[PDB]
Amino acid sequence: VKQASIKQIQDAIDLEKSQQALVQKRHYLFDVQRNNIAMALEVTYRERLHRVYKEIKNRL
Amino acid sequence: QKLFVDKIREYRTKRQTSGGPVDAGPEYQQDLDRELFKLKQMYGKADMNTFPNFTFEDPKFEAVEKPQS
Repeated sequence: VKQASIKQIQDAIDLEKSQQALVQKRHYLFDVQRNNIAMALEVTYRERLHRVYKEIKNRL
Repeated sequence: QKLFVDKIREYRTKRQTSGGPVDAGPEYQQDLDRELFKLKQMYGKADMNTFPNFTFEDPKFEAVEKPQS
């Protein structure tokens, strides 16, 4: 009986310590949001230059 | 040589015209107008110097707005 109690306490300690690690790397989600929005916004900016140049060429 | 000089003389006679062909042609203008209309329709209507400039907003803006955010 005593040995079983020892095992239970060790398992609880290890579970808490393991759960601590995953908390640290939580920053990745925000970086994904930032990069996605920035790239999406710049993509449409370039197309305007392309559009204006093509429109100018056709008239000549 | 004789035919060549005769044709040169007639080409110079054509050049003596003030402008356009000697025979303007009742249907030459009509054919030119039809061809021009066909070209305009195929290539699309275009003004002399019109340069429109209209910019749209950001399309389909994706966000992190959600109940679990």
